[PDB]
Amino acid sequence: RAKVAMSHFEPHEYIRYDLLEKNIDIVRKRLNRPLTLSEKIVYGHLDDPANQEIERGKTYLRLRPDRVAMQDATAQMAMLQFISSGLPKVAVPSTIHCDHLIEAQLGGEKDLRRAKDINQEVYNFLATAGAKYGVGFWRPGSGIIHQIILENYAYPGVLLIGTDSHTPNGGGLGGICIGVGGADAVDVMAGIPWELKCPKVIGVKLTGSLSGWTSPKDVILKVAGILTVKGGTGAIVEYHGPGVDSISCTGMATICNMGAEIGATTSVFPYNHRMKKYLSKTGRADIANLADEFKDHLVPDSGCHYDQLIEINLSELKPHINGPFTPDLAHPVAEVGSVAEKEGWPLDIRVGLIGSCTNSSYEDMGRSAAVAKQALAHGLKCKSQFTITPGSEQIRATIERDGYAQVLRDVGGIVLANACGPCIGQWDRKDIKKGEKNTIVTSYNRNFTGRNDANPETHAFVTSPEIVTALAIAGTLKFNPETDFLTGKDGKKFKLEAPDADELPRAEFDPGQDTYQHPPKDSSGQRVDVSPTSQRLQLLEPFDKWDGKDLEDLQILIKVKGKCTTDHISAAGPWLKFRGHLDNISNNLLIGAINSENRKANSVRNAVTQEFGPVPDTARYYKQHGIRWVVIGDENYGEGSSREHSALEPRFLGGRAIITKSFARIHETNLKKQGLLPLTFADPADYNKIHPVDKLTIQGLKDFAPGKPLTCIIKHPNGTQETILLNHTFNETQIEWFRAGSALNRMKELQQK
Ligand SMILES: O=C([O-])/C=C(/C(=O)[O-])[C@@H](O)C(=O)[O-]
Ligand code: SF4
Repeated sequence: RAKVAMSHFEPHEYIRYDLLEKNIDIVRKRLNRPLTLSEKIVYGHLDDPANQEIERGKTYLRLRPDRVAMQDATAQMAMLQFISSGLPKVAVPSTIHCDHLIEAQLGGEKDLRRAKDINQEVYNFLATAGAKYGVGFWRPGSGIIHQIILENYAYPGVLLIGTDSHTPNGGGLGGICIGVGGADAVDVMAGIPWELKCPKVIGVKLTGSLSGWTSPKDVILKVAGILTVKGGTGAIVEYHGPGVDSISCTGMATICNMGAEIGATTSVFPYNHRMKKYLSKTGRADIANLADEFKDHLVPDSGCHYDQLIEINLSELKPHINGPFTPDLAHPVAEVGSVAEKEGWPLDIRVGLIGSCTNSSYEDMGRSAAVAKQALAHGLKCKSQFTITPGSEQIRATIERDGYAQVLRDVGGIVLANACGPCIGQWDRKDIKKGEKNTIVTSYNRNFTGRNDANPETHAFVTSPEIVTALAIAGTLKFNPETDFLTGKDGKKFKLEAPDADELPRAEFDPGQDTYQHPPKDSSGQRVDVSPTSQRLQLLEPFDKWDGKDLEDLQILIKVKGKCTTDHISAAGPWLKFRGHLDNISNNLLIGAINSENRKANSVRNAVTQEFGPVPDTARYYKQHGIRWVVIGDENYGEGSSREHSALEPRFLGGRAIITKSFARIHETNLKKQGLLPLTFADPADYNKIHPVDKLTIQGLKDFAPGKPLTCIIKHPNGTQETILLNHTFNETQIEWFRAGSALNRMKELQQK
């Protein structure tokens, strides 16, 4: 067909739209109905399009991704599992991105130089393992993973999986990009088919056009308030409508990105002329030309059926700010001042932060600089502290060149290294004490308890970069940029003008410095060394196979009340130092979850000693004494980040099952991958029948089967027993992971030894 390379770094890997077309055509002859765009790309990547059972929300699809992307806080454990597999090389184009371990302290260059000294052990390990197994490596400083992906790797119709829940960002370029745990990435790098539950499709029809202060971020802050953090679970969100051509390509990526906060499997936009423009400006005019020839397959079919349809009129949409402790608590910026006052949220803004993968593009930096230049023209500077993270080295070099970075420095901002930084808590924050109540406003996406600075009393609000800039200048949540006045140096009252800025550089992007390291695919004679006394890296010892018995008289380690994100289960921030060391990072297990017994975080009753203490210590005491334990959870357990450490850590410390009212998708898959049993209440009111003091017997594991419930006997201390039923979503592939002790153990069994 055409021989168009997948990226500038893989000149020999060609885009296979011929394959995609071929598969869409097998499937539509079977289904005889219009297909949505996400159905065309997902079913077009089926391992077996002729025989695959396709029922939305019901069957598990066996798929063949085009490429794998990893960031350095999850790549370490994905590569340690890959090293256990014993396989010699990755089977599909794969990259490692070093963006999560650079701490914000001194700003830009000084922080990067310091992270390279401090994290030498880990960057060495990832570069060496990348060279040995044929994985491309983007060096520290290169940029946040999703911005490097949109700039170099995402294209219309790609199916990309990434070890990061914001991999959906690539939906801004018409690809299906899905976040997974490290063990799922091991499946694809190993060449075995990846399984995904067939998604429902929510359509969001965009009407009108964005005007003034309203930005792409407001579309997804509004959708999150409408759908709530659990409303997109099990579905792909497909944006369509006349309003789409009003949004820039990085704007569409912003909206697809934060679809992660409603639990969606991913989000996508149809191929259109804004995408084409972005592809040509990023040196990929040949891919835009090929996608023009296959365009029918890169837009939805006429009259396709959405399981839910939402319509948003972009012209009536106004600026929003979401939070404080969930991203779906949505307020118009015009009302946040009064709600904060009413609710006791601090009105003074201590720090305004722009960046993260959600809002770090060239256009976001231009729109922020446009607010800031107006303040500067009146002799004002920021009243709040103000930090700026460029998304990639190319964006940093270009905003510097085009003058935006100096405007942002002159109003009072500090430009940080091209890295996650304060978004995953990598921030040496010293202006507040721990436990001090304060408000920060960010252009990030999550605002979970203690995630940005480890202070559970920080009230963080997420909004657009131009509203962060306007609120940082005013210093208070009681300031609406659309209606209120500032007072210049000169004594006159002035109003801020709605920002306007170019979506892309008029001139070409300046690439900045060299940060990609291609694998030698010649040599590969690297020995990967992991020192046996390392505190940051540890080779894995396989988990135990199932003993063949039911699980009787399980102790409850903790019955969790309310919201329990993966940041509650396995905190980030300072714990990122141990992301390649399972035993050391297991010391944070569930320290943020709230215990229903006493309403406290990290304080549970040891059943043997009758002392209340830290959850990790108590799980290790039970493991030491052979007591097998369970966690009981509430709704949407494991919400948030894809980090598989939230499943590896309970397995490592002796946990057996997690029984909840519902699970977020990636965490439920990570639990099944590590040989734990994620089970849900067949009647969610049974959560109230289980007391912290009960012992539980799970029965029926011997004829464990897809669609059959398991029985749970609740043994109350007074002698009363009650039987309840527990549902699971295991298919027979996944039951084999459980019988083997983990999916990795199962994979190694199939190696005929
Ligand atoms: O902890 C991790 O390295 C995983 C992430 C994820 O999958 O989203 C992180 O980027 C985040 O934002 O929590
Ligand atoms: S959400 Fe934050 S921590 Fe996760 S990839 Fe994006 S910028 Fe990094």
